[PDB]
Amino acid sequence: GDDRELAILATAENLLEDRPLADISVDDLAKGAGISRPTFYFYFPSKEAVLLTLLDRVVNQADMALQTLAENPADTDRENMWRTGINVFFETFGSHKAVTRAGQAARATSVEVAELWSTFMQKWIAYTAAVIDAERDRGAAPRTLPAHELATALNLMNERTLFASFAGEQPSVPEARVLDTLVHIWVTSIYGEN
Amino acid sequence: GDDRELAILATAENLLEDRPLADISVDDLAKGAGISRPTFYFYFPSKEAVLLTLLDRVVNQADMALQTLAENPADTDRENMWRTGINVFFETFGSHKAVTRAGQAARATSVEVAELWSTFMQKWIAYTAAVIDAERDRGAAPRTLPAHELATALNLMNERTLFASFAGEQPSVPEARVLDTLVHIWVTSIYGEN
Ligand SMILES: Fc1ccc(-c2nnc(-c3ccccc3)[nH]2)cc1
Ligand SMILES: Fc1ccc(-c2nnc(-c3ccccc3)[nH]2)cc1
Repeated sequence: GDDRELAILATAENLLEDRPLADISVDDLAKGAGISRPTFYFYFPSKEAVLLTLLDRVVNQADMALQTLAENPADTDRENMWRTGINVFFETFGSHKAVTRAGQAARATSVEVAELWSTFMQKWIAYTAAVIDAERDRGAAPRTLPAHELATALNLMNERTLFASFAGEQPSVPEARVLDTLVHIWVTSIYGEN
Repeated sequence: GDDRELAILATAENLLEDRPLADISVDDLAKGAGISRPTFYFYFPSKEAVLLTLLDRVVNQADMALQTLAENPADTDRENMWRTGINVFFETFGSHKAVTRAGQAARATSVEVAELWSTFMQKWIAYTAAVIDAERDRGAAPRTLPAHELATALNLMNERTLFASFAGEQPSVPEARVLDTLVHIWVTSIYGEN
């Protein structure tokens, strides 16, 4: 039943590892899932819809992992607290590089993909700001920039910097250095008086 | 003579204000520059080449403005020093929003545009790191992250955050708040012991 849909998804993720969505065909996806072309069209209207579904899965996985941290606080210093959160996104997206690449590209051409990315970014920024606010409220973080504005910039930084690193863009921070790089910038900017 | 090339450029920049490159035609550009379609093809092989030229102009303008600061140090505190540099990019790209938008999009489809952006980013990151290094050398900045890695993340942050703001993306920092936002993050991360 659904194992056909899952097979399509798995085929798409696999094929995106070695070439872009544009060089992958509905036939390739059907062939890989062991189904005919019209059978494919029963499960998805377009290969673009397959990518959207893949991206939605990756985004919700990151989001659910963050929810679990949010409910299950690690007993440890503030630097470690931020590192563990940023790590959700490093591990989640980092474990799904092809979907991440492809989904980034699709923001330009798909309003669904753009809106999906926008929705979750608002969620993550809002949660970031709520934590900064918690920290300010307990006297651990100084009342410097508007928390929501600082949160936005830090989240956008992580988006661009993680994705450049995963892709090995020139320039990019080495993948093995990017977590520490981001954590330093978050901690200094959140706790820094100057 | 060249005023025909300049006219083409000016027409392209104008038309990009209200629609994307894809919805602008060689005819539109020729019409706007007051020349025929084949005359256009004497000055540029493609409308894509026109955009590349426009982007190259904007990028070199930012770069030359930074060179001038680099040679002409403002007498003022370290926070102001970083603010004045970041401002080169806020004013330059901010004064050319359409070219900035369009050129960002063209990185996906043009290896020339991608390589142009890559080249200048390496330059700006290298200059950032050289300044951080200067600051460390004089005992003003602590020896924390590798300077080149910190520089990369801060430059990528500015790329993504400025461009989201100029475009009014959801989410984005308000354009009237983005300079202060970026300067805070640069200063705290560069000078912060913790
Ligand atoms: F409480 C937290 C901690 C980290 C983060 C975070 N770390 N990285 C990101 C991010 C957001 C979008 C794309 C990639 C990474 N977001 C959000 C909330
Ligand atoms: F010494 C400095 C100071 C600021 C900067 C800088 N500020 N903003 C950027 C940037 C880089 C790429 C795209 C947009 C902004 N770069 C570079 C070197």
